[PDB]
Amino acid sequence: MTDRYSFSLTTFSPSGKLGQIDYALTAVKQGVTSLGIKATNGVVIATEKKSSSPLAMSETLSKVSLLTPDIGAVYSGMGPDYRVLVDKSRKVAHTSYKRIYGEYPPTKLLVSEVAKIMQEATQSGGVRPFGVSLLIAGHDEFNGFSLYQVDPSGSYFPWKATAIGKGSVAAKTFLEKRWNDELELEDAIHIALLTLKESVEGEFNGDTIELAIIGDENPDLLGYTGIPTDKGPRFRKLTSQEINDRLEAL
Amino acid sequence: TGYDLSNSVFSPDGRNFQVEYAVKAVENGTTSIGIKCNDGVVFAVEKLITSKLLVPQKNVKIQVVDRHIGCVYSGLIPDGRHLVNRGREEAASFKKLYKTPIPIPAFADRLGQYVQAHTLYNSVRPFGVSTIFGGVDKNGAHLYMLEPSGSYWGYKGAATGKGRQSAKAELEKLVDHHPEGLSAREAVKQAAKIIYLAHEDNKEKDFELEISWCSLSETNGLHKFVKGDLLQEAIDFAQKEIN
Amino acid sequence: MDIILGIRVQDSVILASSKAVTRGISVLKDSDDKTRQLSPHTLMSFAGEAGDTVQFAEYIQANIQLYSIREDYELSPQAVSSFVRQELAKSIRSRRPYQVNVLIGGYDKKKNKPELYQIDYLGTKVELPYGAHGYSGFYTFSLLDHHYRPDMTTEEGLDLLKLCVQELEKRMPMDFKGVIVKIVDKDGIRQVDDF
Amino acid sequence: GYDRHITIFSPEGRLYQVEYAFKATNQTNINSLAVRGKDCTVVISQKKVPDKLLDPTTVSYIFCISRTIGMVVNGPIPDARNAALRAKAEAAEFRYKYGYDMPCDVLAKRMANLSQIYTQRAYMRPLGVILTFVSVDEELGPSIYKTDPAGYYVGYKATATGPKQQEITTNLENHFKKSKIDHINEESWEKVVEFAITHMIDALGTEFSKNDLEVGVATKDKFFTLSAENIEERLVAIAEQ
Amino acid sequence: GYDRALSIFSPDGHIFQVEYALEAVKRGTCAVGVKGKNCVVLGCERRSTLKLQDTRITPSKVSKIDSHVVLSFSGLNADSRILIEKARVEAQSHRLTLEDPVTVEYLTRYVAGVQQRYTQSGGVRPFGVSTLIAGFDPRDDEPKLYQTEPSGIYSSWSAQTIGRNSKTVREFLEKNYDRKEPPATVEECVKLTVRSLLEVVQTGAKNIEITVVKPDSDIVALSSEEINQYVTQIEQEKQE
Amino acid sequence: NNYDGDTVTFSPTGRLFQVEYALEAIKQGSVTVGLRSNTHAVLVALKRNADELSSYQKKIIKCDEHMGLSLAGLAPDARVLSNYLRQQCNYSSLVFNRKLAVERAGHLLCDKAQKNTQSYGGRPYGVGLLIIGYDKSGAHLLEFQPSGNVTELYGTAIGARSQGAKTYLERTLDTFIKIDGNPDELIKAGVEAISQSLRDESLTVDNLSIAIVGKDTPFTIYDGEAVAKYI
Amino acid sequence: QFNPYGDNGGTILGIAGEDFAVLAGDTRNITDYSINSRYEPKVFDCGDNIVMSANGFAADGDALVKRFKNSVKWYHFDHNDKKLSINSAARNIQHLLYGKRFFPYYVHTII
Amino acid sequence: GSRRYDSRTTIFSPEGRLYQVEYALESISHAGTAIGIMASDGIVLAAERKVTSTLLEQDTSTEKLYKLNDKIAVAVAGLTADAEILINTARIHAQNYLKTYNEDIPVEILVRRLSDIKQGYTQHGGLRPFGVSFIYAGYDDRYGYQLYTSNPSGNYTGWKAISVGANTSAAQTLLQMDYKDDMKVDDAIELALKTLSKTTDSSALTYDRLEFATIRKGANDGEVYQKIFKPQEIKDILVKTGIT
Amino acid sequence: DRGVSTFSPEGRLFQVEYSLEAIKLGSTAIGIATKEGVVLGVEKRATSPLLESDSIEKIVEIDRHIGCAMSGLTADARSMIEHARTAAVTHNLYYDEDINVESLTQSVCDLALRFGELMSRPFGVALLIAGHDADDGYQLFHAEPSGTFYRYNAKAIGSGSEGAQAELLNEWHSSLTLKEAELLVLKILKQVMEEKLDENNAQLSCITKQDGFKIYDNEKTAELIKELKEKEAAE
Ligand SMILES: [Cl-]
Ligand SMILES: [Mg+2]
Repeated sequence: MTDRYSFSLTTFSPSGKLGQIDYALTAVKQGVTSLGIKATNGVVIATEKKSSSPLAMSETLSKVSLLTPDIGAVYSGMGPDYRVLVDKSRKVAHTSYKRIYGEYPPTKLLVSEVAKIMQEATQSGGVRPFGVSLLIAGHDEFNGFSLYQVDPSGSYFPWKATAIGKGSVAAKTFLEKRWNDELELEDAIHIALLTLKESVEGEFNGDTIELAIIGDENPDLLGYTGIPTDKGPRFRKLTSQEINDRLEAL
Repeated sequence: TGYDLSNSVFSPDGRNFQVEYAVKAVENGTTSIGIKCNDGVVFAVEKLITSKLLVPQKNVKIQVVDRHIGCVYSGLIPDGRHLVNRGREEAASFKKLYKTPIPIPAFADRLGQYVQAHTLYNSVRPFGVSTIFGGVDKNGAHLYMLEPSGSYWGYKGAATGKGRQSAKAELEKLVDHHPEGLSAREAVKQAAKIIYLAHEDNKEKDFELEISWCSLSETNGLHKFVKGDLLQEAIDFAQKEIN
Repeated sequence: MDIILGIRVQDSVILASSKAVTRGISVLKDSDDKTRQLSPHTLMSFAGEAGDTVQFAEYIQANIQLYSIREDYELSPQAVSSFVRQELAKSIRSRRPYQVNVLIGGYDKKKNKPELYQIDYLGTKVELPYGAHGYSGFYTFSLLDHHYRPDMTTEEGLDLLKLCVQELEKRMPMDFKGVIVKIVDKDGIRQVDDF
Repeated sequence: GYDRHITIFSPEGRLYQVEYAFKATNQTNINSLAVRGKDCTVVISQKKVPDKLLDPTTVSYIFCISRTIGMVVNGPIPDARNAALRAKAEAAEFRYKYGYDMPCDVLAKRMANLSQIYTQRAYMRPLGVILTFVSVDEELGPSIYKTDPAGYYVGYKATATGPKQQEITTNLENHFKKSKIDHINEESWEKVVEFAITHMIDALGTEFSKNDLEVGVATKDKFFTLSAENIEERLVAIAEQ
Repeated sequence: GYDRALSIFSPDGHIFQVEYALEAVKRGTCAVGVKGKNCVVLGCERRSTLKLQDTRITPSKVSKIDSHVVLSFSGLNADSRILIEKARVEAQSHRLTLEDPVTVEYLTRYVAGVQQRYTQSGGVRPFGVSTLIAGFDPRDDEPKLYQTEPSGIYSSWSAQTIGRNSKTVREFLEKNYDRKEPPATVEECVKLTVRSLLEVVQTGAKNIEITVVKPDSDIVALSSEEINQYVTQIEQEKQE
Repeated sequence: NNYDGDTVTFSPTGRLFQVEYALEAIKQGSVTVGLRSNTHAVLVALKRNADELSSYQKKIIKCDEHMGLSLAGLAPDARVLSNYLRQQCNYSSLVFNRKLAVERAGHLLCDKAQKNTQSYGGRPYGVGLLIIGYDKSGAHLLEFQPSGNVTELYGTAIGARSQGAKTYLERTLDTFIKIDGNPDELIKAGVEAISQSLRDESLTVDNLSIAIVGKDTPFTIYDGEAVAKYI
Repeated sequence: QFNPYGDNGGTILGIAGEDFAVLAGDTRNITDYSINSRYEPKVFDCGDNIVMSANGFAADGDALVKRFKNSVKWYHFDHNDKKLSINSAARNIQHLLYGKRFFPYYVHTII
Repeated sequence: GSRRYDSRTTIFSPEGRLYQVEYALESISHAGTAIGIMASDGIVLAAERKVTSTLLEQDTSTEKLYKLNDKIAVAVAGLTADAEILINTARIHAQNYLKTYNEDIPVEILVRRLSDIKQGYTQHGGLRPFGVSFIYAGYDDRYGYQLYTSNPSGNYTGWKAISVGANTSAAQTLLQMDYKDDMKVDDAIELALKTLSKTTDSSALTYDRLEFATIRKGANDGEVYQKIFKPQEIKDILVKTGIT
Repeated sequence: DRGVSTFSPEGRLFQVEYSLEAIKLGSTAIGIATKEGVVLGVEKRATSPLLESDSIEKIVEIDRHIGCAMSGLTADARSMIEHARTAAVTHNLYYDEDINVESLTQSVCDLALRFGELMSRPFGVALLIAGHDADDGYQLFHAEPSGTFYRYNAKAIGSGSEGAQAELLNEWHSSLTLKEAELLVLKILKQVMEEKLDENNAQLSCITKQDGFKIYDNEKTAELIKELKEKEAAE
């Protein structure tokens, strides 16, 4: 018995390719389109809620996830792989940072920790790489707003705006035309909804679209009052109603 | 292909060919049966007399677990022994913690989970035995049959080995003709007959009959071997029916 | 083990160490050298629990000699003292700690300066112009507070050291059978044979 | 082609062992169905006992995980029982550690995470089963959550699983289009069971006796399975209408 | 832990992984060892496809294991560091317990034992390295020169070479080295070593390294100009 | 063919080829015979040599004062299994002050051999054993096979050409079983039995190996001039 | 607190002649002021013409004798039924006793 | 068992080569070029970013150039994720040395240990090697300014000027042509950029596709300063040398 | 590939059988047992004339009463000798006596099969273990990597083994003197060796009760070589 697979399942081929990473990227390509846009006073991340069945309740399946009060994540590729990564990402934010410094990690460092986990699945014994690409949007005091992409290899890059998955090639081209360095948050949400309509085929409303922002602090969402320095989470998930309001003036 | 070379690998069908190959080893083995009765169970087995040099009555195949459970199996005999050794450990730890002797359904799952565990990894081989077992507990009599996959169900009658189809047919008649129930002493006699009838599928070498039983009335809920006058009485009953 | 002294002067470091090895009511030896050369320009004297002292000194010696071979380079006295301190700092929270106090006298060839480090068994390091371990300090520190000057020569340092040994021989209860004196300077380590 | 034997990626980004574990799901040739009432959650499954020598009372693919949670499995019984025993242990441990009964959706997630591990780790094979968890959750109310060999899971208004799953699915879809609501608007669980059986009869096109079905019902603070006579009483009610 | 038996027997009775490790040694730059009457000399090739090198900081081919023993090698450079480190540690460990520096035979025997262990340990490949270990035992004036190889066998040599084109330089040494009368002086021993490398090297510029070891921890490396003088002298005598 | 790479793999007909190949090593081994009466149990073993300059490979091993075996196949594997038996016999004595039953001895060997046939990495034992003993239920003879299968018998034989001796014992069954209170006559029957497996070679003084255990006889081995009586 | 040792009393005596040797011991076994047995032997034949006694704490004495008897048995198995000489037995017993140097057998042993 | 699926990453070819190391080097040869040039009064590190997108955030990005301590930096070529594992190990090793000896780590010691880690992955453990080549640029008081390189084999060597990644053959020829020993930092800056400008696979070399860094003694009196160049600072140095 | 501890269809361990092929490639080693002592002799076989032949150590002391000669992958023998020496000394520590030659051999042979997936492969070296004890007298054992050992009156291993063994068959008798046995090893070695036999490329040794295990000098062996050549020319 016991895990006898103590050797690497991802190896270099004669051409220098790492096959399993390339194949994991192919799995991400098949996945549903998700995107992220950075504004001057905020960041938006969005994706389509591909429902497996109309009997299924798509509210119970959350593609956009809170990692810390000021950091959120969305993906393209294999959903189960994403779910466990979010679990591990949330835990590592506490064990390797908050339990040491008494504060949440900045976006870039949390991203770095997630990347480390995904890199280890590329080299460790008896495991395949994660079949997902993540888009992590976040805010911290000294770096301000930021948006990062994380690939199956463990590589990560910062973006002004980008898209991943099914119709990423067309979506990136669309974002290049519309993006400028003076965009307000509301303008970035508007562009995100325009960009996402191109890749979505069926219904396009607040129930089939999942969208969250990293913006101003939300004291109403904190849950308590009395500490002036604690002003609430910058991560907010837009409601089904809030999306539909912006779809009328589209 | 190559899907059958390794254990725990799904074929494109959704099948584990290694487990199906272990079933072939079971089908190759000698016949063994189990009969559920009014207040207990009866087990019987075919022992092929390879040679005159085999000591009669001294190569016992039916095994006891705890004091109230009987186990018999067909196929790779050593694999069966390994499973019973585990069963005895499982039954011991149950009694250690919970005081009461292990119930039969509880015991059945302990073997089932252990056998099923040997279909999860390529570093282990599936069991080459189908195990018929059971006994008497607080809720009454129970008979079970467990297969290489880890699959088991409760049974009114059970059979496995080279003469399983002959034995199954004979068992199905008993279920139909006795809806109200079969008695313990009757089931011993029937068990003998069914082994003798199932021996027609293995008739080159002559054989030795071995029977055991648990019964709330006859054996006081404990597992015992059928020997002496009661054994010879069952043999004579079986001899009369073949002719 | 008992008396180990150290004096840093202008151009050298001088280490004096007692020769007696006593157990019970018997002086077993009167010519014991309580020191090891860690590197060509670094000397460590030691004193403390029996067995522990030599075992620790030789362990450190081996590690510094290993470093010297690996890098083909001599570690600075500051670097050696920091390594030694860390080893003692680990030791104190072990199952059985090394009960050894040490003085590290060295000549830094890059700075062209003598250096004297005093480290106790807890891992308490201090750089000093003069140092001592055990009961010796209760006499020698005040004596050196008075007579020591920073710009002294090696010969002046040896006379200053003779003044310490004379005071210890006068007021110490135990017979420590004199001292072995060694000088550490730019030219390396040498022993004074007639003291 | 050893990329089809263990759980690593193929050139087209697929896990063939996971896909073949899905095909093992239908090996038993049984169809299951789950629907929600106002106060309850009902799950039904076909019961096929081919061998006459089998003790029909021991033939079951519905499991009582905890007092509140029930689980029906589509797939081979060894893997089904493997999943059941683990879920039971996980539910018990949760209660001990966190001081309250494990919710249906949380257990579903936990089992799904375990199923995900087998798709990523090489030495462990996926289980060839689809687990449908049902309860009346104290926060979320009537709940149906379903897990598969890929590690996927989601909540359901209603659901079906098995060879003829698609026929049952569309049958239920058309009803909820008509009723305009997320559940069976019914007071008693008895009539929700009657609904479940009726719509399975229409979708599959077969009639059922008392021994052809197996029923599990979740109410507030308990999940329980129905006996043959409880189902027979239920079949009589449908017939007389 | 990774357990795989990588070094195993083949039908013909060969351990291919050990034999393929010897091929890596054959690829490596040439190294030569010649022992005289009162000295040993270690010569080493350095390939000249690498210009813009920094020779101050680049790892030297001959490594000191202790003050009285040296180790040169041929084969994988990264592998050699591991053997050298282990040997250096054992040298200090021997001084610590025996209160005496290692003999050259003992140090060789240790290094050879490490190389052997990697030929029948699970999860590891053999060292792609052969070594020439030279020096003088403590309080002894008899020169010592030993060779090791990936298999783990070791032996003493009057003179020996390893690495690429080593069979050519071994041919040279076999006729030019007299057992009855070895190189009487340091100059004679260095010259014979340089001569033997000049059969293979290319140019005698920054391609040849020479290290001379004498009794009582007297080891020194020759500079470019010092080596170039031997090269200039040999070529003028050759034109005859 | 494709299903004989390791012991963890079943063939399509339900066979374990590595176990069968281990069984083949026994057939290559030198012949050894076992037989018993009601009072005594005897092992007779034909020893084998490399050449005339070599010694004859010792086939019989003592396990306790009341038990021992003869081997056929890989001798180092017999040493491992006999050592295990010595420990189990010894455990029974120290802990329970009880001589280990010959039947339990077999059960323990079966279970030890089985574990090697179900796990990756390991291999089956490559040896067959004939265990004799005298315990609280009289004389016993066991036949161990490395598949795990252990069998209690009146008489048997294993090794090369063992079928000759096995046929003879099958004929002689009624005679030798009643040789009670007579060691020499039971050995004679064993020596005559092993002779049916001989081809070209005959039983010499340093070739034959006999062992006996019984009612008032500890397990003792006879070699050299001590077996000259029975030639 | 639990005291793992006890004193079972008695006394033993060994004398050697030219072609013989005796090892004697009384048969009384005691604890405190009570008699446990009037006949409990503590001088044993260990095989190979070696007699042994371990007097003091009887539990430790019986354990030691038991282990030495077992040592003699395995000496025969591992060394072709060779006779264990008295000098070899003595050395073997030293290693048995010293193996428990930091939790001793409370016995004075004679062979 | 699992033997069937083992790639055997740590074995020799019949020719005496390590398959996985050779294939890792093939991987590195497609990575963005990185150049190191050592002058008498400092060191230059230049590196080309891998095909940049216009929406990539350039100022808050780190792909090629990393800081190991105050005195030592590295230029990366290969898998970034692999490099970051090794960098964090190197950063820790440097702090262990400082904690032990109260002295900043000598450059070669840090390089050797990192190279010894890479060596381990080629000899034992059955894992794939790190698909990374480093250029180490650093200073210590023993050897002064030093340039090293290490590769997946775990072999390291010292250099006056060196390139890693793509087009090293062409890049090394150009460096070998124009480099000389009495060179200054400002001259080395110009050489590094001119070399990349010619060897680049892009149409034209711009500020947004470059990372740049210097290690000078250009601080105040006998102390070393690390300068990781900002986007605007790269833009200015590119105009100043007359490339754009 | 395939498992290390795999059986062939004929019932043999592949790796053990392949290690036996490696031993056939090794240099010749011969042992002869007499009532006056046991003689051990080996072919040194230097790969080049520059190699100092006296550093070739193919005959080895285990204890004062036990010697050992080797053939095959001789590097593999180092850990086997180390184990044997420790086993011999450890037994003397536990029992205050010399250890039986057979018991020593058995202890060495227990290492042999401790390989698999313990060490990664079998030993590629065969050993001739010669010694004396009070019980069974002068003894010679052949220890293989199979874990098997046979006692022999005389035995040859290595490349010229089958030719030398046939020669030992005819020449050995139970009344051989030590001097006769010394010459017989030299005679048979000279026959099977490639290069011409002399004191530098061949080595003799013996073990006697009185003097224990002794490796002969090159001066002593040279005289026995000269004595051998004269005796063959004398008829
Ligand atoms: Cl989880
Ligand atoms: Mg202090």
